[PDB]
Amino acid sequence: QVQLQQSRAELARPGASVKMSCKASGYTFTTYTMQWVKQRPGQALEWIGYINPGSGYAKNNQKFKDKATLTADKSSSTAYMQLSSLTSDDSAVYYCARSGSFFDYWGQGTTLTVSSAKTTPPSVYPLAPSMVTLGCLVKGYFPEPVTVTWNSGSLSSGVHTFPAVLQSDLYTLSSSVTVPSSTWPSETVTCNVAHPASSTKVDKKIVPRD
Amino acid sequence: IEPVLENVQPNSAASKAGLQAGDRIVKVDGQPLTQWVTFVMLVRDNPGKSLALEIERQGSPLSLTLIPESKPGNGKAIGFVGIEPKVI
Amino acid sequence: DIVLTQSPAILSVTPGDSVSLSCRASQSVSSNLHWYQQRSHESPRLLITYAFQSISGIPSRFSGNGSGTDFTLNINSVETEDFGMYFCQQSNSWPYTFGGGTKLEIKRADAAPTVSIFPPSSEQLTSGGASVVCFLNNFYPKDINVKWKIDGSERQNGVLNSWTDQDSKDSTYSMSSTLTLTKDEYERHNSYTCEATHKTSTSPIVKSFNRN
Repeated sequence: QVQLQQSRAELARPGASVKMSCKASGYTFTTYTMQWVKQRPGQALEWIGYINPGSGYAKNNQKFKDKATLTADKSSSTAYMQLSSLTSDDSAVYYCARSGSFFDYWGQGTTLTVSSAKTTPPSVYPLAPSMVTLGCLVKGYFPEPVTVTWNSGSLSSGVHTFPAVLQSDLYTLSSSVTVPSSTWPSETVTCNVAHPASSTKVDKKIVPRD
Repeated sequence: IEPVLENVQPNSAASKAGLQAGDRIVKVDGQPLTQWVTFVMLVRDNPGKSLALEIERQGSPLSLTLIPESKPGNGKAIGFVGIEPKVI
Repeated sequence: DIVLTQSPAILSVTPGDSVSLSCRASQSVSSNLHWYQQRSHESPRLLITYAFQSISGIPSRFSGNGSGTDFTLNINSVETEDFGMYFCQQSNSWPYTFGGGTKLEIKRADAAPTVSIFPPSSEQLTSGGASVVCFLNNFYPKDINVKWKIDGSERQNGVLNSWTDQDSKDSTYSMSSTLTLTKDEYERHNSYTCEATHKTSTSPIVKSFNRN
């Protein structure tokens, strides 16, 4: 009944500005205080600030003194948060929350990525050497995400697709599959790498080294 | 009378509304609060009505919604929020 | 600036025991401290408001106590939908502050990693790079160390590590370590070694390869 529709994911160039929204649904928007919180991937929450719709009073943290700018619109029932002078440290998930003391109703999460890299297709490299393990190295792609499957999804078990690490302002990702020593090299083991941001779909068959 | 609170009863109306000790009521339903008796009578008479409160916690404004608990009363259903007034 | 200190950061519990998460402060926040549960890849969820007052939605096994500068969140019978991050947020003064975070993971019999090593491919060598890969699949706990040796000498530059979330099946972790070099510096040494030190063994699990 009470929902907080946040803006979709955002990519921003370093030094630019962004302005995300948080449409509230299911209550008197002018009587409850809106709250904005930051969270970098893997770290703790960080209170950005709060705003009172109807009065327009916005109070930010001392760190977000001028980085964050909080606005509210009663008719559209939407609270906006603007980030100016963007750097690499602004890449994080931003949440909006209801009430002014404890945060009862939370939103979905607006993920902000601040980078200058252009859309780059991925490079797929095969990884060849009981039970055997094979790999698939996806290096130098932008932006996220990349879906990695094995044998068109048939190899569903024993697959560890590791998270993406940033290298040279691009993304690198490894994926391992473990099959019995009889189902290779006497069988077909293929990693299907799909990067829809560049409309690229690579199918790399793993063969033993020469 | 100084419109400041001393304590909030747990699991009461002012607890779920976000009111805390030391908070200062400033506005009720838009209009300012010049007489504490007006806020007292609004909490008393209305038994389950959403009251918009602009308080000043630590000197900074905050907007909350208070819904008084319909405490049983002989004359009529009375409103109890669980607020303890400032000690005089 | 009230600094909430949430200790410890990670606690491993068998799915069925009790959990008492701590959250010490720095100034008197009285009872103005609330607890939030964040499941992996989700948004926070309000559990307990004002130290001990329960919310209308959380199960009966979630409670808590404390006052002033010491708080404790208690979970009775831990179900599978209770693991993840837990944060404490104070609302006493300005600015509002959250806790450092406490991670609730599932406990598992100490498993050893399945270490595999892979040399660079000809595709990458065509463009001028060379990435050596080391996979460490299925081990417990997540605490593990890995080191790269080039001809016996440890190297620190070019290493990129990536950890997986705790698996939903065997409840173990996995790590990927990529040593990225140029083709030139890769074509100047023969032995490449990935050695992993873990709690399961007093001696490291070593996987090496020679270029020829």
